[PDB]
Amino acid sequence: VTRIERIGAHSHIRGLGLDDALEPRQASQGMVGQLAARRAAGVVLEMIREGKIAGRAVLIAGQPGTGKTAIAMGMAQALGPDTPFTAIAGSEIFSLEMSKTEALTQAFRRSIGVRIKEETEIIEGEVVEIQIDRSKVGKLTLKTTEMETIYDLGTKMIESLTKDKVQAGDVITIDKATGKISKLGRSFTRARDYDAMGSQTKFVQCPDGELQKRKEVVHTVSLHEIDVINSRTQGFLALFSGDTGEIKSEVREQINAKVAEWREEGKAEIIPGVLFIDEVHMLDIESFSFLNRALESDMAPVLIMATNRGITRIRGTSYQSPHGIPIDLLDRLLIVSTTPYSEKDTKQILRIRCEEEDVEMSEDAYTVLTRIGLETSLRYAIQLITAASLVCRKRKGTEVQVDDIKRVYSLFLDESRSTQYMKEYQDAFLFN
Amino acid sequence: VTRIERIGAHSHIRGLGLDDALEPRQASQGMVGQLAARRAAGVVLEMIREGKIAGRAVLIAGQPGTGKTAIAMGMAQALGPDTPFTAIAGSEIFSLEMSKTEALTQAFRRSIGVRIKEETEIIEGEVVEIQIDRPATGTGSKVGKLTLKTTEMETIYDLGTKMIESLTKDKVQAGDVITIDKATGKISKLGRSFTRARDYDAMGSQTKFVQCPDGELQKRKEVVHTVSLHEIDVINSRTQGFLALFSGDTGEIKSEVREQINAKVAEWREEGKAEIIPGVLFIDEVHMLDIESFSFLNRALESDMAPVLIMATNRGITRIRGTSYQSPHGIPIDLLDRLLIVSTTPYSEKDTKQILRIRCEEEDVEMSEDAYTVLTRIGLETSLRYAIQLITAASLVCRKRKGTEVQVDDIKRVYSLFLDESRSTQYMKEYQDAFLFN
Amino acid sequence: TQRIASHSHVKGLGLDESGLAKQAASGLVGQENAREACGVIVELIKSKKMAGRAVLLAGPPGTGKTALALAIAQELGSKVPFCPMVGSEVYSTEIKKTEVLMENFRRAIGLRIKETKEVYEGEVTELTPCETENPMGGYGKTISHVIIGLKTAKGTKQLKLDPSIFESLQKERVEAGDVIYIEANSGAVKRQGRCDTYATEFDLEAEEYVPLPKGDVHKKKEIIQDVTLHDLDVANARPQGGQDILSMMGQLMKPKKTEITDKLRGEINKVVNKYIDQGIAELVPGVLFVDEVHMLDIECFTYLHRALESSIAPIVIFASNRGNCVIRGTEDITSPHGIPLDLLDRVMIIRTMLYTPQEMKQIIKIRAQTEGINISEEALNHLGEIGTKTTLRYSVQLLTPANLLAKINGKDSIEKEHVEEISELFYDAKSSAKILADQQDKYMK
Amino acid sequence: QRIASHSHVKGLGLDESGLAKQAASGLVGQENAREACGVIVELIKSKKMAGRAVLLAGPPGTGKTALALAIAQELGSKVPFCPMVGSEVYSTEIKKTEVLMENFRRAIGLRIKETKEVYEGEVTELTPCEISHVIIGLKTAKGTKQLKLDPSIFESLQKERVEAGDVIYIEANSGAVKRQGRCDTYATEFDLEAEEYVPLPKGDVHKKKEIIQDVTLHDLDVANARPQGGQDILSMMGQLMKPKKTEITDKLRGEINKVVNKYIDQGIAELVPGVLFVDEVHMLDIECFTYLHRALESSIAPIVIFASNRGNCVIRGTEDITSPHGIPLDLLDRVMIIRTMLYTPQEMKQIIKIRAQTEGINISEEALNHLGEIGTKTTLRYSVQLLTPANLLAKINGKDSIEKEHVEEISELFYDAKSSAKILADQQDKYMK
Amino acid sequence: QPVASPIGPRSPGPSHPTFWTYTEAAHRAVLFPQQRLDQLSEIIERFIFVMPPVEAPPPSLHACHPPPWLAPRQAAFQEQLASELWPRARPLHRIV
Amino acid sequence: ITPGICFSTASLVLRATDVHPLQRIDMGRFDLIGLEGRVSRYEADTFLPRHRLSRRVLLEVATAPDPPPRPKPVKM
Ligand SMILES: Nc1ncnc2c1ncn2[C@@H]1O[C@H](COP(=O)(O)OP(=O)(O)O)[C@@H](O)[C@H]1O
Ligand SMILES: Nc1ncnc2c1ncn2[C@@H]1O[C@H](COP(=O)(O)OP(=O)(O)O)[C@@H](O)[C@H]1O
Ligand SMILES: Nc1ncnc2c1ncn2[C@@H]1O[C@H](COP(=O)(O)OP(=O)(O)O)[C@@H](O)[C@H]1O
Ligand SMILES: Nc1ncnc2c1ncn2[C@@H]1O[C@H](COP(=O)(O)OP(=O)(O)O)[C@@H](O)[C@H]1O
Ligand SMILES: [Mg+2]
Ligand SMILES: [Mg+2]
Repeated sequence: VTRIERIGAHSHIRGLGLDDALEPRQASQGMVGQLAARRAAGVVLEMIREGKIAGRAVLIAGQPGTGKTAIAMGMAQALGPDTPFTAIAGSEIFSLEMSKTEALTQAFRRSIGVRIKEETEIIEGEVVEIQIDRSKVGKLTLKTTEMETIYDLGTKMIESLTKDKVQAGDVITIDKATGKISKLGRSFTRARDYDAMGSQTKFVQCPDGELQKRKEVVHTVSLHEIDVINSRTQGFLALFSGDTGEIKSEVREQINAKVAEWREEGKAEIIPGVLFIDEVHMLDIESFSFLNRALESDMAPVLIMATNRGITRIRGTSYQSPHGIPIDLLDRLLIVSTTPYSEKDTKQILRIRCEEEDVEMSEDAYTVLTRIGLETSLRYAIQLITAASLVCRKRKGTEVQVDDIKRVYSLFLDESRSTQYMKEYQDAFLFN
Repeated sequence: VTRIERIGAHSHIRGLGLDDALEPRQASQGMVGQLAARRAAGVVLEMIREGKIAGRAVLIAGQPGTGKTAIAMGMAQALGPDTPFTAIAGSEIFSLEMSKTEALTQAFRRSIGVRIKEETEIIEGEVVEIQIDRPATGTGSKVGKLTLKTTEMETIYDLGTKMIESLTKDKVQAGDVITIDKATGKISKLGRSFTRARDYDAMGSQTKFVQCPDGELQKRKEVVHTVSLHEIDVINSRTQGFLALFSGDTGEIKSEVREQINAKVAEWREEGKAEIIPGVLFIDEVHMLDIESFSFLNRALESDMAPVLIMATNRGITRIRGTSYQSPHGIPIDLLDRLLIVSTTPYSEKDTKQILRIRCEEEDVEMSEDAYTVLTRIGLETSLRYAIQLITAASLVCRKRKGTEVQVDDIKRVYSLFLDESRSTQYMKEYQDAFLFN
Repeated sequence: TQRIASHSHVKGLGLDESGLAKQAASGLVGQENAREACGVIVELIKSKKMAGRAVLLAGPPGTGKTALALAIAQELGSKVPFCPMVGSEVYSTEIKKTEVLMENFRRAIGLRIKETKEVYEGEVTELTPCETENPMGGYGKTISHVIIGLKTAKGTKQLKLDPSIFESLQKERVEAGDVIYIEANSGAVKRQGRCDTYATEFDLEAEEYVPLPKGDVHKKKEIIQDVTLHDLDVANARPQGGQDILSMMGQLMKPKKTEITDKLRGEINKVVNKYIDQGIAELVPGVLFVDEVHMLDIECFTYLHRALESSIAPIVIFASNRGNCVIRGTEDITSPHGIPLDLLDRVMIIRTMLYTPQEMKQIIKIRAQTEGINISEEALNHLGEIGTKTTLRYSVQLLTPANLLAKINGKDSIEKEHVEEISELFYDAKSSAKILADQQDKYMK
Repeated sequence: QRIASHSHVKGLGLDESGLAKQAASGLVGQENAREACGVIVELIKSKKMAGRAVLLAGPPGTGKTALALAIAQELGSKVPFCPMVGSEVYSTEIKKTEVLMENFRRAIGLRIKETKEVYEGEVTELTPCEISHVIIGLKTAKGTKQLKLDPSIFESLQKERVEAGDVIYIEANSGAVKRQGRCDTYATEFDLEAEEYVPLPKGDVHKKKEIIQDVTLHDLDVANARPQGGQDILSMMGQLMKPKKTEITDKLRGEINKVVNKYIDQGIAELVPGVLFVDEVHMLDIECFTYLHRALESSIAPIVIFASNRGNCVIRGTEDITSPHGIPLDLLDRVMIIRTMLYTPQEMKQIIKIRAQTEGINISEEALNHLGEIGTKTTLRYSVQLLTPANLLAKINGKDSIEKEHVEEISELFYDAKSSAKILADQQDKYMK
Repeated sequence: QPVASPIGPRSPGPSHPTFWTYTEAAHRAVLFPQQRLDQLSEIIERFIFVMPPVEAPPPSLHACHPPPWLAPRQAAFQEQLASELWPRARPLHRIV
Repeated sequence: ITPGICFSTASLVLRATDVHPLQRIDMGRFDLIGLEGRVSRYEADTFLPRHRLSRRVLLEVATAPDPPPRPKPVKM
């Protein structure tokens, strides 16, 4: 069937295609060429995996179509799902709700994962009888498939039981430390054959084993999530809505100290990750200035960046800088350069894309498509792959031939041909 | 111990240092020189104290470091805490919560104080015996009796239910010196005339006692309540205004509320209920205001509730912010016609030396005459503020080497360690390529 | 803390007892004049008698300005507040720039409060009134004390208290065998549950049964709490804990920074002065570090004039690596450090110079020691040669990739070949700029 | 009473034929302008035309605001006069057109008859009736009455802590319960009760009073857009959670127009069209002017008086479009321009004398001539503003009148705009920027 | 709940470290809204006088045949909100 | 004091958004934000995967006779 994840521009990339020595293979895990860049990405990935050094910045620079986003996706895939990888675009930090520095702080704190581990003693059973004598004192009877006992209740326990409307046949768990009661379900009996059921009620089997149990919960949350939780009374709702606002710096410092305390106590572990900003040239000078000193924190993740700009103008200024990034930040980062692909590399990438899309092509078709990709662009050839597949299927064919590629080349224009046709009719178009 | 207020830039200025005829002394109350400007400031201060003319504007203009802010602080200290003095910067009116005109209006109305004077009956005495009888069970009428004592009186009071409840809430015991306001029934404890019984435990260390009040028990005292126009506007704008008095977040106050408040205050002034205490608003660096703010000032100075406005700017013929027009002092000529301009002349050598002497006296720094000469030469060459900073720097350097008097060597050392604008600019020119932009 | 950051090796200023700067000490190398000036500034901060004084650290990028500020912070210690801040932080969607600056100013002024908290813990063993043989009024019984017996792990004491405590005891529903605590400074009884020795395994209460208190019945300790003026200001502007409708609204509504008024700040200042006079609290004025001051606009600088002229302001440290740049918010106005000359007249300028190759080698060795990396002499010399060109940051940033490459190769030290391979793999700013210039047609914009 | 810049302006100084006396009602010149303003005052009193705009144009110091305030004084305190500055449309809460519309409705007033029903007396019985109503007994010096009141009134009485023996005031229209005090008859029972006593009301328990309420259309719009009259929980919630201004819709204004027309038809309301005054109109931008086009073309709009001192100046919001008064020609086609002229030295001396009289200052003839000469150069405003400092100097020296020496000393102490400009030009290298 | 405040959370007793971390002096330097109201009682009594010129109940929506469930739902919501919130609004009675 | 505004509209307008239950799907199967504060990780991960009902158990319980009455407590 068709799941929500479908064939995209980088669905064929499963990793960086490196060996144990970080030497890149010619074609492995969906990556072709870019040997030096892939080796550098592997070095950065080992640095990330070690996790010892904080606030390391890497810039993936190169011409458009040279595999910068491909290399970033390869790094993200090679890194386990355990380690956080926040991928944002440069435009996403311009928010009407929070400042640019607040957006960058939230992105940074989303990239550090905190794995929590809480062990709690609980009582778990099905409710048999609740007797309350006169809201002062009472008794509660709980049972399992192998056990049954009666409990003496106090004032607060009685109040909690009455507030939750706990009755007979309900399957409940009680936290010994805090006394909070959550209802798992209710037992099914011949008399509970309801014709309509409420939106929250569900029938579950009576628990087995022993009435007293230990509950171990292990989950991974980010620092930003803990900040949002502790920002306000019901801050966890902002973890869904996103109406976080600007979190106070004092709260963040308190949460950092508490997380360090948990790490010392053995109740939490830190997993520093990666923040990938694609097309960083859209960041303004204020964002770069904030990044300069944000990377200097002890709770700063690895910042991987990617731009395809030459010596251009920094946004928010009138100055020209080698990547659109002020040279002060560029001195804080290592630059990984991607080289343009050759004919062989382009053909191998086209083969991988065709295999990913399940398209059969003849060798002459591959030669023509590689020539087109070199002449126009690699992405144009990738699109022509699917266009030619559609045309071939329309004429009840099974293998894409040169005729299909020529047909889709005539039907769909690249940038150069479209620009030429526009120049032929320049006066027709508006606001030249 | 160090208080929250420490030695600042203008900590030595205790007033303008003028005589009865508003003739400036050469060096008095911290002020040195600026004789003409200080005389003008004294005339303006007399105008403020008279409090009869609304919406007068004065502009203190001069070169940097000529004592404009010093003159403003001297005026503020000479006014005293009774007369309001709202000092803000020009940049502060640009706010995301309110409009520029609303911010300027609030700044003006923070500089006008409304004072209400009323006489109330007050009971002040030493509690001898307090007895409160309450029903054992159920709702009932508590009956009580209180005995209060002064040096010349002792009366036994029959207490009502609400006074019983107030005394119970305040936990009034024997020996407590309490104040009772008859109208509102408020009770304020101000001390204990003697200690509690020693045999009791978990009582804590007893503090010092207070002597029993003298005179009659029920006296008549004058109660003064003073709020500004801004406070009235804020607490009348909405129910949550009293919290907005501390949190800000007033938004934009409706003009209807302000008109009602102006009418009510005029009625009170006619009916002798309240007196208006007009004050001063000091906007430092007024050149940061834009054309709209200046245009609002033009007509806002024409109200009868406007205070005296004092501005400071060190700009020449400069473009007005928000426009492309060059104007003197960065201020439009329409506003420049509504204000008197007070110029500050630069300081001579002796004035600089006297300023340095006053600063050293303020900072408890002892300096030699040769060191004073060298420091005055540095101040003339570089700037006055640089010399003032080098004062403290040399004090610290001298204290480091276990000395008692600041010598020429310490001043040279701090001159080497810390740079002025000129030498920093020279060294930056020497390494121009190393610095980032231009 | 366990992770190694860029300034993890700076443990303070390497100053002799006479203030002269040692060539290499406390993690700092070179910058002797700047270190001496920073030591003078540290003494100024410790003197606690100056307010609003400003120091500008001016120099080329990568010359130790942030390192010097952090060394100042280390020298002061954790007692002295140190509020770092970048210039970009003043641009907020909730409050105006002047409000952000004022809030950071109040964050830098700290207050240390010392108080003695005396409490009486124990399990109530006895509750006996002390009647008087002569009842006042003739009828009934009158009581002059209430004897409460308190039992702890290592003792038992009896406290003759005021009779008025009977009402608090009844309100708290205190009975025999319950654990209570009485505060001397207030004379109030609070019931912190019942003793656990009277609880059975069949009970289900959670917060009702508490362990018998350890230690002595009479516990007194000195509590030192460090707060800042901004903490009090914010806690008073948006109070938390009330039961009125306004507190409920505050809990419901999204939190938002507000423009705290001068009235609240004056009230806080008065309360702090009263506390200081009483002897409860001691003022601890700290430092506000504003890095990248050039990112402030003209409005922020103008407000900074009044901010620094105040008598409550902390000691502010600026830092700028700009030359004759254009001030933000102005049209074609150039100033020597990106700062208007009016604010430069109010600061003391400390110049940071570039590092000689020997100092660069020393810094590389120190950084390698901090990161737990063993580097050979030849590799160190090659990396210093790489640092002579490019920059120092590039050289200190090649250390960990080279260590990883050596570990993969199976070596416990960095050799020259590893550094050469890392240099081949990663480009610096100058090499990348040269590549971009050589292919300016193929890139975008 | 404090003396402001226009405290001497009491009227337009016109005769019965509409011609302008030279010096009358605190006005010295501008005879043509004063006659035009008299015509405008008669137009406002006619209450026939709607949305007629007038522009007062001239250099600064030529009494445009003085003429506007003289028009206001001629109209009287009954006719609304809303003064607004052009810079006030740039609010952070509502759009500029909303501000303009609100001031337009603020300029139209309404005199409406209202009847207030009052229950006032000492409480003798407070019996709940289980939502629980209340049966209350009130006594005065004229009689006694028992009333059954809504549960909201009972809640208000409980909030006021009203108990048997308290003197209370109840307004039946608004349901507003105010407890005034414990009855004076019980002031002798105790010696310390912590109560404020009040005598027994001497009228009837139930009273009906007819009063005239002065409101504007904007007040009705605000009351119906941010309601607070229900005294329910929702009104409090809306007030606390949404305190900012809102963009009132045209539908609400149409409903308010219908309601006010119904009130006027019933004969219990009278409409007072009133005047809106915008002082620094050049501070409006092109969007505001475009909106003002349609607003003035409306048949509901009031009479609007505009002022401007700009010459051929670029309209705000445009790049380089320059118009004669800072006002686009389309709006200038919809206004009647009143031109103010510069004052002769004689008129300046007359104005200085009038201002001196207003401020209670005695000035000699020689001093008056010297100050008029000072005003011939510089400006009239500067010459007028030197009166109080010179008076203070004379008072310090023990003189009850201003002599020429005091004026000279003050002029030496305080510079004018032209002198400061000369100083800045001579020392351009020493001042900042 | 009171994260990063001079006011400490409600410590159960001296056995908890939070009991010996916070001071009563810091607590007395923070004023709750009720304390602020008690501090400004005279100011509220003397200076709160501004009344709106017009007072109206909120606009009402009328339809000939409305959904018979809307009005009871709105009534129940208003009743519950009033029963939960009116006791908390009593301190503002004099201001109102 | 003014009477409120009586805004009259068509009765059909108030039912514009209303959709009959037989014409709309259950959106509670995608309700993630409603589960917060009510459902725990224990319930989702450990309990429900182990103690989910089956059709066989449900049918067996429904078809089986009523359980015997619970014995009265005995002090033993
Ligand atoms: N080395 C590579 N291996 C496989 N696919 C690649 C490689 N380089 C580029 N591509 C493909 O080329 C397309 C464009 O490259 P991408 O990295 O996404 O953008 P750019 O490099 O222009 O920023 C992508 O769909 C990607 O799958
Ligand atoms: N005439 C003076 N008398 C005493 N102190 C002065 C005088 N002029 C300047 N100062 C001091 O010199 C310092 C800088 O002067 P300042 O008033 O800030 O200059 P500006 O007028 O440019 O604001 C201030 O601390 C001020 O106290
Ligand atoms: N004199 C020095 N001694 C030791 N370490 C230094 C010195 N100068 C710089 N560093 C280190 O080298 C890096 C360069 O950054 P830094 O010079 O602080 O940037 P900036 O010049 O913008 O302050 C920092 O991580 C700093 O810790
Ligand atoms: N004809 C006049 N008669 C008396 N006083 C005048 C006259 N014209 C102007 N004034 C006074 O001179 C001052 C300047 O008037 P104003 O109306 O503010 O000028 P403009 O509106 O042209 O800027 C005002 O205080 C006003 O009272
Ligand atoms: Mg890309
Ligand atoms: Mg100044």
